[PDB]
Amino acid sequence: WTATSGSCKGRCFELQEVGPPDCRCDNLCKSYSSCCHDFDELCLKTARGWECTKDRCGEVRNEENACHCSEDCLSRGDCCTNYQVVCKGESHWVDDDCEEIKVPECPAGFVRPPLIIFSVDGFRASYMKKGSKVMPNIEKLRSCGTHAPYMRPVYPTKTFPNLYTLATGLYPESHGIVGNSMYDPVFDASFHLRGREKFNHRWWGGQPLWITATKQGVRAGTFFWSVSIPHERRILTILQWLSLPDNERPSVYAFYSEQPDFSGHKYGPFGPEMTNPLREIDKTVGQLMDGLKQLRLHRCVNVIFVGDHGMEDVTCDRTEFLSNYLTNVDDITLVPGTLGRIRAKSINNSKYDPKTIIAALTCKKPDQHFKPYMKQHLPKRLHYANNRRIEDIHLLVDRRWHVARKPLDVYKKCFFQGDHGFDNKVNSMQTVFVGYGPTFKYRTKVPPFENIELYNVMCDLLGLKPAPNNGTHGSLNHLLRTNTFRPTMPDEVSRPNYPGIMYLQSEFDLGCTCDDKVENKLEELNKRLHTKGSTKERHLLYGRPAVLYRTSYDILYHTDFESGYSEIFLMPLWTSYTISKQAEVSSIPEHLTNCVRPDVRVSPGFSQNCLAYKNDKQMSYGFLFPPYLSSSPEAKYDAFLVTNMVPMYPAFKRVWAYFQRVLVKKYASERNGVNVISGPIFDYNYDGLRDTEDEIKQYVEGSSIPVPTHYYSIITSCLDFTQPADKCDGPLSVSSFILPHRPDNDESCNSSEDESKWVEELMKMHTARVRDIEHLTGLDFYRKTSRSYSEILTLKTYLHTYESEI
Ligand SMILES: *[C@@H]1O[C@H](CO)[C@@H](O[C@@H]2O[C@H](CO)[C@@H](O[C@@H]3O[C@H](CO[C@H]4O[C@H](CO)[C@@H](O)[C@H](O[C@H]5O[C@H](CO)[C@@H](O)[C@H](O)[C@@H]5O[C@H]5O[C@H](CO)[C@@H](O)[C@H](O)[C@@H]5O)[C@@H]4O)[C@@H](O)[C@H](O[C@H]4O[C@H](CO)[C@@H](O)[C@H](O)[C@@H]4O[C@H]4O[C@H](CO)[C@@H](O)[C@H](O)[C@@H]4O)[C@@H]3O)[C@H](O)[C@H]2NC(C)=O)[C@H](O)[C@H]1NC(C)=O
Ligand SMILES: CC(C)(C)c1cc(S(C)(=O)=O)cc(-c2ccc(Cl)cc2)n1
Ligand SMILES: [Ca+2]
Ligand SMILES: [Cl-]
Ligand code: NA
Ligand code: NA
Ligand SMILES: [Zn+2]
Repeated sequence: WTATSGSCKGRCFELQEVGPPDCRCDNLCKSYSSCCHDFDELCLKTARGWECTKDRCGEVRNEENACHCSEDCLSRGDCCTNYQVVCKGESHWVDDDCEEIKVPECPAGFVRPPLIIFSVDGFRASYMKKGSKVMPNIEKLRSCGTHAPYMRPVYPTKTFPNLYTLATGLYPESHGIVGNSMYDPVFDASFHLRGREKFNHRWWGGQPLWITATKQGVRAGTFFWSVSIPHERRILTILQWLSLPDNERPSVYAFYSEQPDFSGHKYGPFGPEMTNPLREIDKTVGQLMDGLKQLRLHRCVNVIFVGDHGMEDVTCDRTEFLSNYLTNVDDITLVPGTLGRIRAKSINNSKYDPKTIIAALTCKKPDQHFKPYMKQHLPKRLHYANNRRIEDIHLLVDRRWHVARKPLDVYKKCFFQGDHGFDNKVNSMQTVFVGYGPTFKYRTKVPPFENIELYNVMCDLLGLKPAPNNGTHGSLNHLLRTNTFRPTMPDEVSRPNYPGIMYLQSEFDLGCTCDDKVENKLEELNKRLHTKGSTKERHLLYGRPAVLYRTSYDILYHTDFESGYSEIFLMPLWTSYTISKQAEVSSIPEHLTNCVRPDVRVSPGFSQNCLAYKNDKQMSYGFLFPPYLSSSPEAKYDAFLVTNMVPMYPAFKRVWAYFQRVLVKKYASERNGVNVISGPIFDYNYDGLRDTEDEIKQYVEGSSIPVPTHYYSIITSCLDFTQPADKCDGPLSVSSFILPHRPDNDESCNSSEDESKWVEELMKMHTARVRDIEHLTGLDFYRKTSRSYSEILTLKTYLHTYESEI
C-alpha cells in the first residue's frame, strides 16, 4: 500500500527515501509505483524544454518552466545548462582549449573535489575512436584527461553484474549479482530485471560506494534513476544538488544512460542508427560540463566516464538449440542467451544426471557454437563459480551466438541485431574509461585494466577507506596526479629451511629406479656450489616468492632451477628457472625414461614414492622443471629428482609435455629469454583461494600425495625485448596461465590431432593474472626487483588476452 495523497512540494528528488506507506519523491519513486500525486507536476516540469533562447534571457521567472533563464537562476541553481552561453556571451565548455588542472579550483565551502560518475550502458570500447567525429565533448574529456584504450568488464558481460561490480570492487560470485536473471535455491526466490524481488536487500552483497561513503561521513547523491526520467532532468537534478548548502551537499554523484545499449540491441553495435544515440549522449555530457562551468566547478570536480560492457552482432538465426542435443530437454531449466546456465527442472526428479547432460553437449556438431562446463572447470580468470546462484552446468557461448532450449522460445517468447554477455576477454565486450579532473593526470593514456579496480580509485578520490574487495589497491596509481595509495608488500609468514645432504640413498624405499650409477675434484666442487645456490641469480630473477601462510617448506637449489618444496603437500609450491634465447632443447635419454631419483636433502617421510604411481592406474607424473631444457647432460639428472615430480593424468601430460618441450623454447626465442615460475594449485572448493590440507578431495591412490586441480606458469621477460630476460634494466612483461588438471581433453574438441593444433588454444583460454595465481597459492611474487611497487602491482594485474587489436 502507498498513501499517494502526501505531497512532493519542496521534496523533489529528495535524498533520504521515505518508508511506506508515505509517498516518495526520490529518484526511484516511479520504479516502485510510489510517487506522491503531484510528483510529475512539481518534479518533472518540461515546459519550454531544456535550452535558453535569446528571447528568454532575463525573463520574469515562471516556476512552471523546466529550467530558467531569468537573472536570478544562478543563485537558485536552476538555469538551463546553456544559460551563460545564450544570455551572458560565454563559450561552451567543449569550445574551450584544454588547460591542465594542476590543483582543484573549487568555490569556498567545498571540503573535497566532488566525484561525478557518468555511466553509459552498452558503450563498446571502440566507439571512442569510431564515433569520435560525432562526440566532441567526450573526445575532449578523453584527449585532455586520463583514458584507457579500453576497460575489461566482468563475466558475465551483463548490465546488473557489471554496474554492481563498479559499485563494490567485487566479482559477481562475491557480490551475488551473477546474472540479470537468477534463482537462489536457499531463498527459493527468483530475481528478474522486471518486477519487485530485485529490490529486496538480500540479493545485494558487499558494500557499494554510496554505503562506503555514507558510513565514513561523505554524503552521496542517489545513484539510481527511474528509466522514465529524461536525461536532461537527471543532469539538472545533479546540478541543483551541487548548489545545496555545504552541510547538505553530496560529494559523490552518478548519472546513468540506458543508451547506447538500447539502440545497440535493436540495430547492432555499428548499425547506421547508432550515430544518433552517440550524438545524444555527447550532448548530455556537454550539458553537464556547461552546467559545471556555470557553477565554477569545471576545474574542481573529478568526472569519470565509464561503461558497463560492449555490444556484439547477434541475430535470431545464430541460435543453438538444446533440443538438438538432449533427449530429456523438458527435464531441465535453461537460463538462455549469450551464456547458458542449466539446472534440473524438478528437484524431485531422480533421473536427472549432470554427467549425462554434459556428455550429450560435448563436441557433438563440427562447428558447435557453445561449450559445456561444470562451473569449477570454467577458466579461473572468469571467477565465476563460488556462489549458490550459479548453476553447476554452464555453457560458454561463442561471440555472435545464442543458446536456447527449444526453437519455440526464440519466435514465441525476429527483430534484434545486438547482444552482450559473452566471455569478458572478447573484444566486442570491452568498454570505456576516461577520468578528467584535478586528481587525474593530464593528456595521459594508461594501459587497459579491469573494472574491479575502479572501486578502490573512487574511494581514493573521496578520501574513503575501501571495504574488502577484489581490486589490487595501488595497481591504478598511475592514473592519478595525487591521492595515490601507497601500500607496503605483505610480510612473509613462513621462512624456508635450507637443507643440505642429510640422507643416504639406502634410507629410501620409494619403489623408484634410475640408471644414474654412471660415473673429480675440479667438477665436484662446482656441483656442490650449484646445490648451495651459486646459479640462483640466473634462475630466481625477482627474488624468492614469499609464503603468506604458515607451512613447512624447503628451498632446494640446482644448476638449472630453484624450488620451494612443501613438506606438507610433498611437492614444490613453485619452481623457478630461466631459459635464454640461445637455449637448446634436448630429449629425455632412453636410459632415463623411467628415472626418478631420491633427493638426499629431503627425508623419505617427506617424499613422494613411485609405487603409488605404479598402483594408481589413472594417475601418472610429470616434472615441474622440464628435463628437455637441461643445460647439460650431467645437469639433466637434477630434473628427475623425486622433489621435482608432480602428479599428472596422462591426458594432461599431453598438454604439459608440449608446453615444456615446444612452447617454452618458442617464447624464449620470441621474447629474448624468459623466466618461468611453475607450480601446482589446489582449489577443490572453487573459491579462487588456496586450499588448506583438509580441503583436498583426491590423492594419488593409497598415498598422502594430493592431486592438484590446476597447474600454473608465470612467464616473465623484459618489456624492452632488445634486452635479455636476465639482464633487463627497466619494466617487465608477463603472461601466465592456470591450466585445469583434467583426466581427459574433452574441453578440446580437436585433441585427437597433433598438440600443435590444440594445446596453445587451450592455454590461451586459460590465461591468467599473476594476481589470480597469488590468491590460489598464498604466494607473493616479484618481491625483489628494481621497479616501483605500484608498477609491480599493475604488472600483477595484467592479463594477456590474445585478442587482435580493438
Ligand atoms: C574477493 O574479495 C572478497 C572480499 O574480501 C573475498 O570474499 C571474502 O572471502 C572470505 C573467505 O571466503 C569471507 O570470509 C568469511 O566470512 C564469513 C562471514 O561472512 C559474512 O560477513 C561478511 C562481512 O560483512 C559479508 O561480506 C558476507 O557476505 C557474503 O555472504 C552473504 C550471504 O551469503 C552474501 O550476501 C554476500 O554476497 C557474500 O557472499 C559471498 O561470500 C560468501 C562467503 O562469506 C559465499 O558463501 C558466497 O558464495 C559469496 O561468494 C557474510 O554476510 C565467516 O563466517 C567465514 O568464517 C568461516 O571460515 C573461517 C576460516 O577462516 C573459520 O575461521 C570460521 O570458523 C568460519 O567457519 C565456520 O563456518 C563454516 C561455513 O559455514 C563451517 O564450515 C565451519 O565448520 C565453521 O562453523 C569467513 O571468514 C568473506 O565473507 C568474503 N566476503 C565477501 C563480500 O564475499 C573473496 O575471497 C575475493 N575473491 C578472491 C578470488 O580473492
Ligand atoms: C545495479 C544497480 C541497481 C545497483 C544500479 C542501478 C543504476 S540505475 C540503472 O542508474 O538505476 C546505477 C548503478 C550504478 C552503479 C555503480 C556506479 Cl559507479 C554507477 C551507477 N547501479
Ligand atoms: Ca579453495
Ligand atoms: Cl627408492
Ligand atoms: Na599410474
Ligand atoms: Na577432446
Ligand atoms: Zn543490453
